[PDB]
Amino acid sequence: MLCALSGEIPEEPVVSKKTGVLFEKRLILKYLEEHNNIEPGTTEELDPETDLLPITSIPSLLKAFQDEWDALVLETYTTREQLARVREELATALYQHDAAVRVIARLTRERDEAREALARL
Amino acid sequence: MLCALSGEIPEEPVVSKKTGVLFEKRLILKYLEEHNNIEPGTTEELDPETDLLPITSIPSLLKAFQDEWDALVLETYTTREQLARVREELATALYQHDAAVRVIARLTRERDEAREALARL
Repeated sequence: MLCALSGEIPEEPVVSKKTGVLFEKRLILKYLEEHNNIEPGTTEELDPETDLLPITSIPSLLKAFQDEWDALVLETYTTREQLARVREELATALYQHDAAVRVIARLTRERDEAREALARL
Repeated sequence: MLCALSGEIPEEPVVSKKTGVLFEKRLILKYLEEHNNIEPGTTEELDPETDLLPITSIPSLLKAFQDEWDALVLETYTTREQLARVREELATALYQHDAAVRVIARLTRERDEAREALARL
């Protein structure tokens, strides 16, 4: 009974129709605003096609809200940093693979030239 | 002027001493709790070594808090999904590069065998 987007208990839970995954209504709608498709599912989904489901000191409460906000901001930051680093590594690997493809082509051409010269006797 | 962890105007801004980067005090302290070093800097940072710097309607405010939380949660989700996908792509590139290196070795051996066979004639 956890939202697949937030990992929390939804207040207005909705289940997809093309998949069986549960979401918080406002979160999945704000996600479909840009993409209009399920998160892993490649197929797009219409808006009225998510089946709905039914079911301390104030300064300290503000402090708790602020602490959770800080945690979310730091998590976003660290995930973006890891993403940037792995993107750099992927670009380096692609560069090296392009170089390897060129040298493979050169070796194939040289090998075939030598084999054809050998077939000539 | 902007915090490097949150991209927001800090109310208690602190600049690092080992680097020249600005942070919100509570955010950088909560970051140093686990790691105890600056975000790009491998070197660790002491806690009293961050130089400090000197200087509506409630339902709508709760709605704004809710919208900001939704935005942060969707950003975290999308960033983690992109991170996983790029990690998969990097692993695929590494496997493909190992295959390319093996093919380079085999092609070099065949090319040299053919060239040596031609050197005999």
